[PDB]
Amino acid sequence: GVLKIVKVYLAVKRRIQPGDKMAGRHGNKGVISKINPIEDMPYDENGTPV
Amino acid sequence: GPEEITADIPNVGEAALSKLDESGIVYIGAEVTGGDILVGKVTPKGSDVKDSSLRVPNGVSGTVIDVQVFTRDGVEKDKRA
Amino acid sequence: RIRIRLKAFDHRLIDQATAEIVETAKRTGAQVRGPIPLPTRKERFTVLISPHVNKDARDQYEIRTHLRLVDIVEPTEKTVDALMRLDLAAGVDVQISLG
Amino acid sequence: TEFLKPRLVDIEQVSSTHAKVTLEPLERGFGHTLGNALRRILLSSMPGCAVTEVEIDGVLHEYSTKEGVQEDILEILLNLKGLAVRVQGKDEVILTLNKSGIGPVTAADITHDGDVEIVKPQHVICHLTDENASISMRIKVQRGRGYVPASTRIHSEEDERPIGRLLVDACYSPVERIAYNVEAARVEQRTDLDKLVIEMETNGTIDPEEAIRRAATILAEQLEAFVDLR
Amino acid sequence: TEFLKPRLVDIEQVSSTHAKVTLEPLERGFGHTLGNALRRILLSSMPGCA
Amino acid sequence: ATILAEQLEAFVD
Amino acid sequence: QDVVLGLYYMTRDCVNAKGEGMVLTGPKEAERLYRSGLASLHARVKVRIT
Amino acid sequence: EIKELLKLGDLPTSGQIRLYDGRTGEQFERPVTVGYMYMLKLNHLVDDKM
Amino acid sequence: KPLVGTGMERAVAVDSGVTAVAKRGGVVQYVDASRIVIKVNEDEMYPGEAGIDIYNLTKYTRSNQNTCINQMPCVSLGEPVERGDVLADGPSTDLGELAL
Amino acid sequence: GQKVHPNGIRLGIVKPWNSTWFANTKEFADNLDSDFKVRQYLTKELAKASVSRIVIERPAKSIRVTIHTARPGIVIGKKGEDVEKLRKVVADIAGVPAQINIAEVRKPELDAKLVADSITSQLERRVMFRRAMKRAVQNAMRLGAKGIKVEVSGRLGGAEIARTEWYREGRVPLHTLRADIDYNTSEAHTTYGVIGVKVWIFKGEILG
Repeated sequence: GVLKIVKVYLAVKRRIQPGDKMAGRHGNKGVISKINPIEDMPYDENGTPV
Repeated sequence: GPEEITADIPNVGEAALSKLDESGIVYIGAEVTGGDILVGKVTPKGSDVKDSSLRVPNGVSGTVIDVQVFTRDGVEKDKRA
Repeated sequence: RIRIRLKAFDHRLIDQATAEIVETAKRTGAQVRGPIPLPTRKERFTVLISPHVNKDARDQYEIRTHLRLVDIVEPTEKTVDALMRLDLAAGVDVQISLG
Repeated sequence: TEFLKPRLVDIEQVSSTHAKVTLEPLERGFGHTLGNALRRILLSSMPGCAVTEVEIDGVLHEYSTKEGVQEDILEILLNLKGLAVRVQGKDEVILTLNKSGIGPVTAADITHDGDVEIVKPQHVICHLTDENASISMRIKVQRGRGYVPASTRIHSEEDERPIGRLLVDACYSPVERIAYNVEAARVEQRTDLDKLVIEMETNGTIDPEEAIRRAATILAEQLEAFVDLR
Repeated sequence: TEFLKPRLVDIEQVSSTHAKVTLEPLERGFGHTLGNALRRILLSSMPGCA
Repeated sequence: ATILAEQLEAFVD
Repeated sequence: QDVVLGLYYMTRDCVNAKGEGMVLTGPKEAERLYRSGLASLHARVKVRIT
Repeated sequence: EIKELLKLGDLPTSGQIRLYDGRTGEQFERPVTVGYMYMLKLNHLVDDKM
Repeated sequence: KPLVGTGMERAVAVDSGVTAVAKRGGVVQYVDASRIVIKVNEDEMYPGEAGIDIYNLTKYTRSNQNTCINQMPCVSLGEPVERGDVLADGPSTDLGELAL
Repeated sequence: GQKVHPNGIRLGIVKPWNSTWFANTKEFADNLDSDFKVRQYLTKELAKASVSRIVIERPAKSIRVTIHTARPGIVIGKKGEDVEKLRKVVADIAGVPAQINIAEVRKPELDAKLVADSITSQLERRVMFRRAMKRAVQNAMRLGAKGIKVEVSGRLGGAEIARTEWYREGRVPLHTLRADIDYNTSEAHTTYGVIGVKVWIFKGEILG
């Protein structure tokens, strides 16, 4: 029956962006709102950003 | 008549023959997005030609990782088959 | 001392090459002599431009081979070797010569 | 106006990467101002070189696999994105890595030129297992700032490049972690002065006094718009 | 590696003791740098007599 | 602004 | 939800803080004392409001 | 045992570290909780819904 | 690798057949670009059919929900493995555990 | 034979060279020959692929080819299958290590050579030359050429008496050296004889 059978496999690589949905294991749903720079993050006194 | 797998895509100009070979179909790999052409697949009598050539959907990008073809015993040009 | 003879047809390219070489020299070693411009070879050619006959009909071409003489006074351990990995842009024939 | 001016008095290198630096003397209250301003600038806007385009021979896309290696090609591109290069003269160079034989492929196997310096001679990239396997990649190292990703650099690139060059994301900033502390200064006649102890953590490629000088010039030339015009 | 210098676009002078210095455009995460630096200096370091 | 610029006037290029 | 927590932490009081029982000539220098680091956000104080 | 394991590492026993702000450089009052939660990315991506 | 797990990650990541659990124990030859090649220890090895086990790794392919199911070898060359041990980490697995 | 070649007059200023290498009087002729060979081969191979400009560049006893083509997909084929194949043959032709790069030609209607080739093809498959010419001109204009000229000559419509016809549109300054004038030529080997196609495409003036 079917004559011309061409299947093409794309592969998109999606990163993360304002609007995706993340969640932990406990039921804490979330839509990631702002993708901040590294500088504006709350850093502890050791220097590492959260 | 039957439809055809050829790059000789009509009306549309030097924006059809690009991510493909001289005998038609997407040439594998590449940074394809939306509105591109993957498999030239259009018939004559369908100055009466058209564009059913399966393209890339709107909004998606990607890399052609694999092309499978168990087509109608004939898909070949003069020899890739 | 390392004498370096840069030769090329494009002058800008040659200049670029020379600068690069100087940079390579100057970080590792010390007291680079300098990029001294030698005379350019203007090798001219006349040819008849007709297929058959018309002798006063002529084109006069030329190839301007430019020379750059870069010298390095103190060859250190680090400096001389640095050029091995440091290849220059294409269309520039270099010619290093120590002593 | 009884103000003073600070200087970089002591610059200690705890290691080749993690290195503190003092600043002395600062006026009263200025410590957290200069520390937070230099933190924001030193984390956002520093120039550093990174891997941009990787060109492996006998490859179609980045999601394939190769003969004789461990890490797959996405793993190789991630391990190359972590690389730390320090060029001097040019702003765009092309390196070469060629190696055959059973054993891991360090970063010390890249056939360096004169003006490029690879500061991590134990950075692993591949694990070649077959002795008949080879790998010949040609890396391209640009120089910029911030974060410019593959999607935006998919049409931004003007110089029409040929097809087959894998595009790696560009993490240009060589500063990863910075903390400042406002101590009490040991001034022999003043008690109301303080020192600023900036504790940088670099990529190994940036020189800390040069980084502080560049961040200070960035801040001064940004404030010149307030100084001159109104 | 070249930075965006701004133009001071507005001094909306509300009264003789009021201003609003609209100022654009800066690099991403530089408005907070300039604003916080000027604010701390103007609060706790500007000379004067009373 | 000129207070901060003269404060940072030392180690610039 | 977030904004009522910010208000309930802001307009509250504690029996001792920085600047307990000092006197302030207006709300503008109340915010100036909070920002410079000389009083606390909840510290009971006679102000002069209009 | 969580407290005792937080004492084996050199971390504070309460689980809470004082954090500064990346914008203003000044300490958040009343120390906040920092830790490692195992967060998942669910397959409800925003550029399949737009 | 979840830092706070329950220990049931191992059983789920093995028992769902997304990882290439070794059938017969032994050493390894590790051609692996195409397939893990495991030399079998003699006690688990049949008298006839001399035999070394060649595991097929399923590289980048389509799942039912358009995600990517991919297996990566987590054992090096010349390294002992036992029966029931894992060899190739599937999608969302890290050394035989379960990393969603 | 009135006119100077538009590429040739501008090589020092606005146009660059195709073969880009240095050699002494000893090895120069040989190099040239090699270039001729490789180029010829490439033309033969990538006829169906729309190829504009082969740029040869040989440093350090190793030849670097750069193929400017409108559709890389047909020249590359499957990722690194066709290119690789090409490479070894190139090397053989040269007698040195080969390296093929493939530049993607944005806007093949504005590339002159490509246009010429297209026209030739059209002529070969028995279209009205005039209509083809019009198409060529129009398309270029649409694409954003500051101007274009095309000229076709000899045995037009199989006529006994040969003649030349040409269509210009926009501005095509040839005396102006700083003008980016992409010139190129082709030849239609028809049943009645050859039909030569010239085409000038003016991208714009360069300021330096």
